[PDB]
Parts: sequence; structure tokens; C-alpha cells
Amino acid sequence: KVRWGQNRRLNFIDVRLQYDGRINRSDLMQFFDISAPQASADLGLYQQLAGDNLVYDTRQRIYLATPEFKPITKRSEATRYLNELQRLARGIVEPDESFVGYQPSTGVVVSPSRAIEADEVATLLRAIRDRVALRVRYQSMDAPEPQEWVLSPHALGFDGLRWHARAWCHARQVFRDFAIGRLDVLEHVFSAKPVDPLLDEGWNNEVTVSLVPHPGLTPSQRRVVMRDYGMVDGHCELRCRKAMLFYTLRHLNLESLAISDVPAQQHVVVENAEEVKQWMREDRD
Amino acid sequence: KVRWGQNRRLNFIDVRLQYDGRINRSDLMQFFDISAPQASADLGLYQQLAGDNLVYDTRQRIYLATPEFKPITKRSEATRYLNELQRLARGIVEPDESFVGYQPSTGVVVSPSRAIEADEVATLLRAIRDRVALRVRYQSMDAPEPQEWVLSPHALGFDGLRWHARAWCHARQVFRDFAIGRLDVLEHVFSAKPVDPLLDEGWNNEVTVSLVPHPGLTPSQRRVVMRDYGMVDGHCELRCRKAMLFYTLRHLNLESLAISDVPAQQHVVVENAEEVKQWMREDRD
Repeated sequence: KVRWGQNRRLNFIDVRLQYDGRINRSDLMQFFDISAPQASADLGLYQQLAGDNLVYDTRQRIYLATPEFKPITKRSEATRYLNELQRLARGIVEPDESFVGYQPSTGVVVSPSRAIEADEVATLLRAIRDRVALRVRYQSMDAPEPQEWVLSPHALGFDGLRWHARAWCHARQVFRDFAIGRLDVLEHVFSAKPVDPLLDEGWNNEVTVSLVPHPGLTPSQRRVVMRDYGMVDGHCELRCRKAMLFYTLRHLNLESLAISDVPAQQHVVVENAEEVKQWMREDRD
Repeated sequence: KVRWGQNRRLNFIDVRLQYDGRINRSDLMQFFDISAPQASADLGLYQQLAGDNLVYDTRQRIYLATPEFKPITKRSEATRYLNELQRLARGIVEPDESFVGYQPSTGVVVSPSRAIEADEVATLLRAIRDRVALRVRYQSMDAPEPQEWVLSPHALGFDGLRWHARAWCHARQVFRDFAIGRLDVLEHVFSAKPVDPLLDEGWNNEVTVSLVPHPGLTPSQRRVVMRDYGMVDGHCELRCRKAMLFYTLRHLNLESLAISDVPAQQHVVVENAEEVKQWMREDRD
């Protein structure tokens, strides 16, 4: 059997062949800090497992991907690789943490936010896991003077820009959202009443947002929008938690539910506008 | 010296102690498919390198993080770990590809898009690296009937939802953007004129968007906004390529430059509105 480390080196060969179209022994030696004989043995094992993927060129002393290349691992897929380029450009990871070979010039939009402390995220995650209540300070636009609350968190949500904790608010007796960047966790409240998170109907009930191309588009433009949004059969059925519906519409700029008279500024419309309106009124209550 | 594999296992111990607050030998054995003696040796090496971070509890047979814990690697930082939770929830990676231990219930907004083929991304990346021209089919809202162009790509951009190639358009004689999900790459055009990407002024000129809290906010609300946006000293200086300015403003909902009379719907305003307007007119030209 192939051990975990060597398998990661086979993944590295596979992804370099897929995107760079070539790999040298020295690329393996430098990334993984292995010897020339081990790196040659890794390339030999890749040749044994998937010989049609690559040829060795003795003039250039390099392995070249063939036109027949097929990745041996799903970890070489395009969504993952584009996500890696985003993480490198945003500085989330360093080049020595990534299998990416050629790094193109990249421009990625910036999401300005408060850097969160690991210790606070950790306290929240463990409180979720252990179903325990936390005394916190929280400040908001409607209540900017920091105020203390007792919260029992049970989930995390990401709205496209920032994270929030989904939690029972013991004072207001509701499940609701708390931006993690606005929370100061102070101590545990072990005497608080246990909360059943299965009672958070907004979090646990999934709903469907049915999206279609704006009906004022020509058939040719419709096909463009369909391809842009990965629509199968002329619509896109987006599934989300009811308590994530508002965030989802904001993330996709779908908050204006009416079908406008301007197709060019509204490529996609929500088919089930009345369901969506109703679901948001229920959840904000 | 510690080898690459064992160092990844030390990283795994560090991140489990930071967020789960505990780790068992069997967690290492199962994730990395190693023997009990090797996993014990990894935990012993972690104890040697950072003994104040953890204690072994013989009653529970588990290693517990201490209140004094300090991560031995920056790879345990919170931005990375929250990014991992996002990638797991979006299905970008599988649990066996991630060091995340406890996985909370998560809700993440959905970005509907066309799944891109690795082979097309690969052809584009290599064309960027080798500075070669490509014959492509492209369809857009303004020109929906697929049309062929000769493009020399030199960079990639991400607008918050989708990727584009930055490229010289040989027919229209301009540098401009092409959504990768709308591109069909057909063949290389080796007889085309070479293009100097240093002549793409929009791509290479960085500009500053100066952001401040809306001036109608009370001082207490201002402090909330400042914390939300990670503002140092009452403003945020966002740096981006001129050719990414429009995408940046759209991603942050800053396209309406005027200072509105409604602080609650416009938490942040652009200080240098006239510079930004001018820079966008230059770039769309």
C-alpha cells in the first residue's frame, strides 16, 4: 500500500502534469525536501500507475504530460485548483503550502474584515460541540454600546463576506445570528438551561429558491445566462436553510424580487417570489 | 531534521489542540494511516518541542490542550481554519483532505456557476506562462451569438463570484476581461504578434480606495463599523489594480459613491469618489 506522504507526492505529480503540463525531479525534491532517488522512485510509481499520462524527455530531462492525460485523483479538479489560486492571491496560504506550480499574475477582490482570534473561534466551536452556554459581549448597529448576553451557539454561518454564530439568545428567547467579529466571549455559563438546537426551525428547515433567466432576454442571451449560472434545463434550484435565505439573496444581488423592465441589470429572477417573501417574514419573527 | 510528512502530522496535532482542545492517538492513526507506535512518537515529538501546550490524561487516554497553549505553526491561524470550514461546507474538499476535527453544523451562501474544465484552465494558464495567443469562442450579453476572437492572456482575475482572463484582444486592440466560464479555447495561434503585458496599464497600475464609516453614524456606531471592516485609525485604505476597481466596488456594494442620507443602509463610504470615478472612466476606454 502507498503511504500517506508518498500519496501526497503522487497528487503533486498529478496536479503539476494537469496544469503546468510538465514536472522535474527537482520540483519534488524542493517541495517535499526528499532526495533525488526518492523523487525518481515517486515519478516511477506514477509511471507505473498511469503511464499513458506522461513521457520522459531525455533532451530536456523533464516529464511531459501527454494529450491523453487523465488525472488519477479528483484532488486535481479545476474547482480545487482555482480555489488554490484564490487562496494564494489572498495570502491565506503561502506557496510552500500549495501544489500550484506556475503562479499567474492574479487580481482578487478584497473582503475587508476584522481578523478573528483563534482562541475565540475555538471557544465557540467547543461550545457548539458541548452544547454549553457562553456569556459574551456583543455590539451591533442598533445596539452599539457593548452589552452582555448569554448565548448557546449551535452552528456557524458564512454570508459571503463574514462569519456568524447561530445561537439561542437566553434573554430574548429566540434563535438568531451573531457576527463573530463583534463577539467577545467572556466565560462559560454552566448553570444556564440546556437548549435543543433541533428547535431552531429557521436553521433546520431547508427551502428552495428557484432561479431563471430574466424573461425579457432573447433566446441567445438566455443561453449565456444559463451557462453563467450553471442552469440545468432553464432554471437553477438553489437549496438553503431558511435562516440563510436573506444572506443568499444579498450575496447574489437578488433582493429586489420584482421582475424589472431592464433585463440587462437583472440577468436572473426568483420564480417563487411569494414563497421567499413569506419565508423571510417567518424567520424575522 | 523533521521530514515533510511528520511535520504535517505535527501541524495536525497543533491544529487539533488549538480548536478541538484535545487529540487521541487514534485520530493520527486514522487520518494518516500510521501505526500506533508512530503516532505515539509523533505526539512525543510534539511534547518535546512544545510541552507547555498539552498534557496527557491517563484516565481518559487523551492529550488535552492547556490554558497556556500557543500554536507552533502559523498554519493553525484562525483565517486558515475558518477558510477550511468554508471549503468543507461548499464541498471543495472532503473531510479526509482536511485537518478539521469537530465539524459544526454550517450554512454557507451558494455561488451558482458553470463548473470549468481543468483542461481549459490548464490551456489558459500555460498560454499565460508562455505568452502565446489563443483562438477562442466567447459569448456575452451584448454579443450572445458565439464569436471567435484571438486573445493573448496574461493574468487571471476573481470578482468575488467568477474568474476572468485578462487578455489582449487582437481584433479590438485593447486589454480587457473574458469570463472563463464563457470561453471555449479552440487552438493556439502561433503566428500572432507577441504582446507585452507590461503595456496593460489598467492591470499594472495599483490604485487606493479610501473607505471610512458613514459620517451620520454616532461615535458608538462608528466604532462598530470600524471593527467590522478592520479599520485602523478610522479608515481603510484598500489597494487594487485599476482594472479590478469596478469589481471591488461591486463586491463590497460601494458602487453608489454619493454619501446618502441613510447611514443604516450605507455603513461605509468612499472618501475619494472623484478619483474612483475618474479611474473607472479611464479604464473603460
